[PDB]
Amino acid sequence: VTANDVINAVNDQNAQYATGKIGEEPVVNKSPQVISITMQGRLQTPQEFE
Amino acid sequence: NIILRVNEDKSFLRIKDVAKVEIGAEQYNSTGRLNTSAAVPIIINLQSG
Repeated sequence: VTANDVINAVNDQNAQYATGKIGEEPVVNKSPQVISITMQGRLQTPQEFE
Repeated sequence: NIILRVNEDKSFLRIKDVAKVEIGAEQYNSTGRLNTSAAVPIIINLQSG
């Protein structure tokens, strides 16, 4: 491994990204509810950075 | 006609093949009505002071 490798992995695996909503319009068949998709990419504990 | 890939038969895969393009609107989330009919509502907030 090289330091640069570690930098790249932490950038990618410790970030919060954008995920949309399910059932949002324009949809031909109407869905009763719009449900936002949530994600926690950021890592809270060190046993997750390890 | 934006080209995603050249299929080696010099056939160009394009957006037309994998998707449908149209001029729509950025957000379809909210609308507005005046009385019973549709209208665009322009809300004005006063500058402080």
